[PDB]
Amino acid sequence: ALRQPQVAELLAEARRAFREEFGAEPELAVSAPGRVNLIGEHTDYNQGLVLPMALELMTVLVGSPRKDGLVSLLTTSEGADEPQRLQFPLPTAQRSLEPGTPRWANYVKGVIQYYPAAPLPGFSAVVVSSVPLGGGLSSSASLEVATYTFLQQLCPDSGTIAARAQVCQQAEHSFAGMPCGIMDQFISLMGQKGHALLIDCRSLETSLVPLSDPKLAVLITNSNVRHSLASSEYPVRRRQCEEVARALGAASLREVQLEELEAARDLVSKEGFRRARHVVGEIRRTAQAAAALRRGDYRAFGRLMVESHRSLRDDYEVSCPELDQLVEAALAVPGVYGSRMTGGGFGGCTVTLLEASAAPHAMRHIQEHYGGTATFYLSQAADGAKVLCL
Ligand SMILES: O=C1CCCC2=C1C1(CCCCC1)N=C(Nc1nc3ccccc3o1)N2
Ligand SMILES: CS(=O)(=O)c1nccn1Cc1cscn1
Ligand SMILES: OC[C@H]1O[C@@H](O)[C@H](O)[C@@H](O)[C@H]1O
Repeated sequence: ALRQPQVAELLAEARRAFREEFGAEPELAVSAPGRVNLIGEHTDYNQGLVLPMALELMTVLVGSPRKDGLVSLLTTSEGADEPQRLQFPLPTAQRSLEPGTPRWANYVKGVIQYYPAAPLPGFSAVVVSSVPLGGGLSSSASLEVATYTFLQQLCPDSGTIAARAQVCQQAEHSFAGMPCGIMDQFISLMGQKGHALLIDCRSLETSLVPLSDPKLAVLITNSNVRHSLASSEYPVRRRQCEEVARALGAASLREVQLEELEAARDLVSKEGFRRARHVVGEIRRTAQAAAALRRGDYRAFGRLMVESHRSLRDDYEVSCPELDQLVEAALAVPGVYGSRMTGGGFGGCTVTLLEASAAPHAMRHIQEHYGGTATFYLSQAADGAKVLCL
């Protein structure tokens, strides 16, 4: 399992790079984590239920206010596209920022563009990250939330945490061209160490669910693949879900149950019906999973994870031979409660819930039974966005 750097080490890397780059020590430091979704896939934009936890993998951003209305950025992240630096002036009423190259700067630009408070000053900042870029653990959401958290120090907003997630979400939409739901940004903002986070994506109610057992661990396996469908088929699923809700007279698939869906089978397409069945079933399973998690019922939680994956594979069709093979290998290992693809699909990571003692045995077997090269993360539930004054 990859070492996973602590905050103090990333902070120190960011600090040193900043000092060398701008000639002075930075004044502020913030962090925001990536995520793994335990269960509740492709429900968040359907106003469903999700149960993610924040990872120890995080994006760290150190910086200082400037007096010239200029923004100057540097990243050291492996995988970031060239150039590693970018400067631009703050947006104004007559001229707004715009997505372009380098791509990693669009996330930062986006948050700045839709930041709700004023006056925002210019600033200098160094970005570092332990979240694998585009690997399926929401590196971008961590970048957006870290950026938002940073801007709060420069110019405190005065709204809810949901308003913040939605700003970060808007950046992902408008500047990264990924019309994501609210989950990634919300868990990045609101995670707590030792807890998973049940999010009702209709009411925006959230609930901290304990998940801290020495005999229990969460194994994240990176397939290290990412089919182009991960980007292009995502928005298609949102339209297909919308089109099914429209035909049933429902505001969203949250208002629809399997039986109501059964009765209206001749009212939607075969493919649409399969899409809606996953969602409806997944929303149910996430409520069951949350309950199972509370009373410490790990075996039931695991089984519910396996149903989630089968549903994602057969009805919503957002899996791939890589993820499937990773899941099958995982379920063959003694001590494994459950396994499923996590995140958007078509590559990325799987999440596996197992007895802590089985993690070494599960890593060897999964790797040997995998045709590509898997990467492994053994993660505990971590905190959300934080701030440290330097
Ligand atoms: O092009 C892909 C498309 C799929 C999603 C993925 C993007 C890129 C774009 C530029 C690098 C490659 C991946 N990375 C973001 N996330 C991200 N998080 C970061 C944290 C700190 C610094 C830079 C960061 O980039 N997500
Ligand atoms: C990695 S990214 O998604 O931020 C990006 N890289 C080049 C451009 N864009 C954003 C673009 C894509 S579609 C509409 N906005
Ligand atoms: O469960 C599917 C999830 O896929 C992620 O890639 C996306 O960013 C989230 O908003 C959520 O829709």
